[PDB]
Amino acid sequence: SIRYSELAPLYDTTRVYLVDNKSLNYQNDHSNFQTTVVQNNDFTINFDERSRWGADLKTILRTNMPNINEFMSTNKFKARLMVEKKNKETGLPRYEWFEFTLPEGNYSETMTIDLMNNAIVDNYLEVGRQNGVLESDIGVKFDTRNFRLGWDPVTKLVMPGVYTNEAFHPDIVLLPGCGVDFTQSRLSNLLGIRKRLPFQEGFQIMYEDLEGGNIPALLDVAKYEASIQKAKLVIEPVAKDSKNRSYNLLPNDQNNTAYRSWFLAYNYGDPKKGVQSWTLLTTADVTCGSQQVYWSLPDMMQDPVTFRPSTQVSNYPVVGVELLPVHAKSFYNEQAVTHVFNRFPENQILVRPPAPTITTVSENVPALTDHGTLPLRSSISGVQRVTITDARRRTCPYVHKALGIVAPKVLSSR
Amino acid sequence: SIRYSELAPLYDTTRVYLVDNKSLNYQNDHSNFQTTVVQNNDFTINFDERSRWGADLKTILRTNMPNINEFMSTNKFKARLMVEKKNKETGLPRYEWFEFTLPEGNYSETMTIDLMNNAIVDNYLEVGRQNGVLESDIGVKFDTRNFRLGWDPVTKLVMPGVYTNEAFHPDIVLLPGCGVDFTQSRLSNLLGIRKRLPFQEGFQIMYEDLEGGNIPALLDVAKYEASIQKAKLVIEPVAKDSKNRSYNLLPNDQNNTAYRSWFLAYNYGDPKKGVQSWTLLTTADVTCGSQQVYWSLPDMMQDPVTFRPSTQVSNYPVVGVELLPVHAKSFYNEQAVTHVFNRFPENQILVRPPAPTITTVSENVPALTDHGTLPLRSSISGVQRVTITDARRRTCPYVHKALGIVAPKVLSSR
Amino acid sequence: SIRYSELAPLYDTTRVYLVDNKSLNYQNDHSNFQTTVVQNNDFTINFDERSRWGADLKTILRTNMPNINEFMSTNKFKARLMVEKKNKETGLPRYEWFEFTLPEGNYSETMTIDLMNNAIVDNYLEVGRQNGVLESDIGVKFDTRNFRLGWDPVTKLVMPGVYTNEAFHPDIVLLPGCGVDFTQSRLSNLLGIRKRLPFQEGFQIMYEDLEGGNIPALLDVAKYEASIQKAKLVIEPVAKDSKNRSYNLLPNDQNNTAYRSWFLAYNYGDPKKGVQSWTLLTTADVTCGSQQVYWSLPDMMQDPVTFRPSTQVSNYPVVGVELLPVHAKSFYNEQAVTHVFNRFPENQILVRPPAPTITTVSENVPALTDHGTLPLRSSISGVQRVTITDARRRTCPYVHKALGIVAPKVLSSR
Amino acid sequence: SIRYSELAPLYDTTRVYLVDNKSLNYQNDHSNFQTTVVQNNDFTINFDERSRWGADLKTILRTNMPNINEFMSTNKFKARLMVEKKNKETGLPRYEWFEFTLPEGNYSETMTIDLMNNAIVDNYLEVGRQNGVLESDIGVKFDTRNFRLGWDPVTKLVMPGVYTNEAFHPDIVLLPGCGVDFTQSRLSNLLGIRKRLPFQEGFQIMYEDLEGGNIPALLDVAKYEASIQKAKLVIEPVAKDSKNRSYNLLPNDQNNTAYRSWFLAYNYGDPKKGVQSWTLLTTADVTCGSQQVYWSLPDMMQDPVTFRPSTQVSNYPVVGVELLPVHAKSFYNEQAVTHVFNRFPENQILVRPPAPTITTVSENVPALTDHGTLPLRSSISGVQRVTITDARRRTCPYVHKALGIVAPKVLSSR
Repeated sequence: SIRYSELAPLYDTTRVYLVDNKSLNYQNDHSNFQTTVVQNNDFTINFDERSRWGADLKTILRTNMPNINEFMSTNKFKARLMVEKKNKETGLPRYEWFEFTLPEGNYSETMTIDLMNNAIVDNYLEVGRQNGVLESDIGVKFDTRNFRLGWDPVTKLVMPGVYTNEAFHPDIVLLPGCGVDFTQSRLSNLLGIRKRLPFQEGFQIMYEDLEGGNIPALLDVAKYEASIQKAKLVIEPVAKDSKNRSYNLLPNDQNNTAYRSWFLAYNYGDPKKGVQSWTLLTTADVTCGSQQVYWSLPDMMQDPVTFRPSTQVSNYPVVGVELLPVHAKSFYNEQAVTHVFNRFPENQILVRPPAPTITTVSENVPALTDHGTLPLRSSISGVQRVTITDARRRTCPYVHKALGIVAPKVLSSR
Repeated sequence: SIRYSELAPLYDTTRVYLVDNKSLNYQNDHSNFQTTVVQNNDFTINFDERSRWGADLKTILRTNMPNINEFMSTNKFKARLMVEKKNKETGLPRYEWFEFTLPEGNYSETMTIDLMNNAIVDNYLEVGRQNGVLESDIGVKFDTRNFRLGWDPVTKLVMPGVYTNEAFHPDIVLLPGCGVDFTQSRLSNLLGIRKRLPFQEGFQIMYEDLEGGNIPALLDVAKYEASIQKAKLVIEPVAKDSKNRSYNLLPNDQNNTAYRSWFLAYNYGDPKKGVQSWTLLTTADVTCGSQQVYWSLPDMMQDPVTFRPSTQVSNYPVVGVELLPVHAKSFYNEQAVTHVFNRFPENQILVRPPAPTITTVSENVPALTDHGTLPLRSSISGVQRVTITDARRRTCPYVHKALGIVAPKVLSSR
Repeated sequence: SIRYSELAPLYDTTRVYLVDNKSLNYQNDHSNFQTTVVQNNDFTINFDERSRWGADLKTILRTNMPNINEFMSTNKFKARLMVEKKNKETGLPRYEWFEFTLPEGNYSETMTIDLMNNAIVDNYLEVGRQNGVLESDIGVKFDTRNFRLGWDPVTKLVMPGVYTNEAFHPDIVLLPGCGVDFTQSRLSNLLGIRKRLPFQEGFQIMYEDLEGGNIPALLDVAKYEASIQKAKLVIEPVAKDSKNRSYNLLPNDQNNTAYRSWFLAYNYGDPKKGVQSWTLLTTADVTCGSQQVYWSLPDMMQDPVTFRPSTQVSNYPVVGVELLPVHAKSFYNEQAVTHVFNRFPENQILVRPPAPTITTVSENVPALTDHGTLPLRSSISGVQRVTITDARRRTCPYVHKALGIVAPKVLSSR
Repeated sequence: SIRYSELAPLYDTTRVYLVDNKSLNYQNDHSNFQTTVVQNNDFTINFDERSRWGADLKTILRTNMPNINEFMSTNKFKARLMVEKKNKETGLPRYEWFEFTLPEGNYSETMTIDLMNNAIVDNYLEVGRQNGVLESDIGVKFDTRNFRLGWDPVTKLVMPGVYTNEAFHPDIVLLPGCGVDFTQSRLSNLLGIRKRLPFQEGFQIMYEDLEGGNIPALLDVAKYEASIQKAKLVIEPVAKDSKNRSYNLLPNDQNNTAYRSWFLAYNYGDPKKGVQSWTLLTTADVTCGSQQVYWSLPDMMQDPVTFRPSTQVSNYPVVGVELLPVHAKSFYNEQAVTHVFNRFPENQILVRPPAPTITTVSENVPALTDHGTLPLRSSISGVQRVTITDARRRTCPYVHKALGIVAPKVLSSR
């Protein structure tokens, strides 16, 4: 016999609506959307004892969050880079870890990468180009091709003049003494390079693992298709393409070059030896992979089997664990059919990484989820406080609206 | 009366969250995502006896897996090919089974095939072109046309100069003494050529079944539409197209040729005789068909009706069997409206197989599935171990995040 | 108290997984995917009596089937056609029913039709063009326009020189003494011409019902827009368009022609008189309409209210009736923005029927369906046999994988 | 204890399948798909008394219906129009309500409208152009622009020479003494002009409400951008555009014109005065809005709380009320990136209304719905009769296949 004191007991199963939009006077500041809402939406619901009152907990979780958000570390990625070329002491270049940041905004796939190899170009124009770096030693440069296709193993070059533009998977492209870090960050699932043994902190794809990859050097089709004029062969690889930038082709064998990619080194490399055995190749998951969204009602809902009845932004008794309602769509890219991302328009390695045929992008579907019956505090107060917390128990500042219908009902006696 | 010892019994139905993200200190290495997670997320849940405690088991299965992955054999396909042309002993070409591998990466349809007939071109440039193969005898070459359309049965040729570019279904195109194998592999459902009596190991579409197919030879429209000049007919089929490569037109009847396709031989052939009666023609299913994902909680959940309470990466008591959450989308291809895949740009048979109008591609939908009530170990330990295993009982190394809410509740007494 | 004999009774609700992938040794041949799978997946489950054991039956039905498949009659359609022109006896053309077949393959909309009026062109080039048919009397020719738009009822012609290319609904286009049959077939729902009183076998849209339709004859805009030169009107309809083919314009009124379409005759015709009153106009449903997929477990599941406990590929006790998991998608066609289908490029009636703006195509969604509780044989054997049968009780040879979790539980006593 | 008489009682919950495809011998004619199907699919199910047998009623409702169908009045719309110009008696034009009809066929958005202002062009060429109407007085003409944008309120014209082509919402465009009617019809939701107080029969948007709207007259940019030649202003509006048709610009103020649209008059007009206060502006809903589909089993299912146990095509005891399974999709139109709809290619008002960026179109999803438990006749006969009726209790002649699994089970005793 649920009661409300002096409003006629409406016994047996009822409902109560932890609404949100309304009473927006005493929960300003203390807000975001870990709100403290009210019931009795007129202008202490003592449940009937002698019955362990349970409650169904439907909800609505219309979230709102870009795929690149400095809340959950996603717009940062520590990347090494050649800072100084031929310093005075020790005639040898110098490397210093830089920590990059790219703008926020719910970005599609082929733009996030196309933004990555623009960030690690600014910290080349900023602190680097003024010293000695000669624009061919940019270092790390995210790309998304498979450089070794037209590679006939009679000459070991790449015959069709230029690398192929059909983008397969994204991948890193390094240089002697570089590399990236993705721990203390998470712009890896977006790249889709997540690591076997995915725990064990540390993820540093630096050019001591990638070797064995080594993208091949392009063949000078301005000689191959020009020497046959003299015949009707000079399979000389290219180093100085227009706007002369040496591809850093290693000198002991000029049929190869540096820029030892991460792909190829996970394909044309060596299993249980090369970059295999701790690097997978999952899909270009843009929606940050995923995160839980630990729902929480410190009152009304009793507690899970073993939670600390505490008071803090964290340590709330979690009740219900949806997903972060972000469904990654996928649209058939059309651009496949002068700029600022494609800075170098001749360097066949540094050119803009062509867009993958299936451009993915995050979304926001209002997950009208559900949670099974679960016990009630048997004495709901006139004021409750919903709260939406991620993994690391911070209150999610991107939820746009939550509800939380609650249908009480009996479960047992006494 | 569920208890936790000295934390006040919260009797009747509760919930317990086999989370994953967190305690990432004693399950490194022993990880992937057949993790060993913990409850009591503060910083031995003895269930109440006298009641066979059951439990609902919702879950979340945000997977992450490309459609071409050497985990489940999918990037390999044993294919025969003409290795040596006119060897010294026995003046007759030689055939030797090769075993191919194509790069990983969540590939769309018209690129996987467009990659197949690039792999079996490398092992022509590698070990083959140096000996005697004259580029017209590539052997197997995956395609996706229906060569016999403009085939007016008064001359039995193919009138409109060239084969038609409207891609219907993918299909194989062979040569006297070739063929493919797809057992010990699975790049067949992707081709959509799965075999009647789909068990019974062995699937070898070699050119002793395809005959009766035999794509027709193109008519020399440079004579038909040139002899009428002399008239206002010479229906002479073509053998030497620009960059002279003989279509291997069989000599006893020059109105036909070799390259006996697999299509046509499942259409313009013979029922209960030709390639019919053990080859279907299912849709170009790219998502590897499908696989189960045997969920498993060796503790908490008792066991199925008859499982071995064992200890091993395999033999776990399976509980719940979702699908591999890979929903194959389908986008209206646009390319229908110099390269490296289209190596030969004149050979009307070897040209790049035009893309099907509906390009399909795999995806990854987070399957928030469900499983009915099922008994509990009646004494959950403080540490559980979720685990996600495929068919062949290996732990799936591509799952990206799993959860597994568990709502206990009574089922009976004693 | 469910038992398994000498493996400790795991009393109360359990589960049992009629898996499929595995034991692939004694169900080869006897396969397709009406398999005979096993439980006890270690390497006679006597349920507890005194309780009418019921069972939930979830399942997974990852099918795999093109929209044009000679299994369910869909790639055939008996079509009449003018075989002989002016035979010796009785100076009058002769008509003989032909039975056509088009290739298989999961075909989109505007290609199936574009294949239809290619089949009934081969059996014009094959047996027909050699006799007397003069290419303007092809007979039936599937199309998808609405020929009577620019038809100003002051002259009753079609002013804008040519018929309009905006494709509305598909429709048939006949000729004096032709017609089609679609019984003993089903390529009608794909055309979307299904018949009122859809039972009552027989569906023959022959040119004795279509009359009253009669597409209008085009106006010679090479005279209308040329006589005003002589003025600044000769509304003479056209008969001989380039490559002279008479539109078969009937001689008593030259402001009309033959080719009496099926559309127009279901629009600009006569209700309760013309083709109305037994022909609808449903959507261009490509997914063969739909079919049931009678699930069946001859053991485990008792039987429906009144089934014959028989033994045969048919007569299985059906349990659960999903749909054929084929969801017809719909993509905005792009081609709207020399060939072989568009054989005649001048004949304004015989030209390639322009593609509808919304191209539909079949798909294959893995229908993770459900079925309510239903009784159990109370003595499951160690070996069961799932089986998937269509309407006409044949075992579907296109299912690619089935599962069938079964969660037993009590329903009553005794 | 459910029985079947002499086939062994299969007591407790069973199932029974009101299938459809099969017994197609005694339900021809009496068909459509309000069929009369049979159970006992071998070749009087007395349920057990002493228990008010209830039954779950799942179903399948694979419908099939175009968005323009003369079944539910949707292809008609009474529209007034200027029939006679300057008749003999009373030198003043004459108006007479016409009743239009457009062809059927599941039509997309920007074609239905593009068909509307083609119907009300035929009944201008038919009965109208022969008398006196001078093609500039077509009257009603459906459009989808917002004519007043480049309307700088210093001259009150429309500066950018021509109206803007970015289509916003569809809208009507009238003329002194015209208007439309949409009662006794329903091609309004498709236009998206549904009326506040949506009951109260009558919906006549005639040019006595639209005034205050009055689209503005275009500025002669052949003078404005030509008088500055004489200067380096003559803001003279245009009346005679090429192929001279006066825009019916009202003479007292030549900075305006007639063709008083419906948009603008619901925007740049007057709230609680103009077309506001009884006209909304809902989305361009193409799927006829929606309709119920009153399921009905005159036997098996008892009756609702208060239905007439009658016998008629109507008055069936309704059981279950799904939706008409028509899900309106939405595709990004591409045409935004000589004809017959765009008859007048110069008249800036009469030109083809540019297509909205989001082209919507109906579909047909097989709604595998559900209905809660509901009582059974406790004596099912061997022959039942499913039936699918719309609002006005006619049997829907567009359903393509229905099923209707029925799972009986107890609800109470006696």
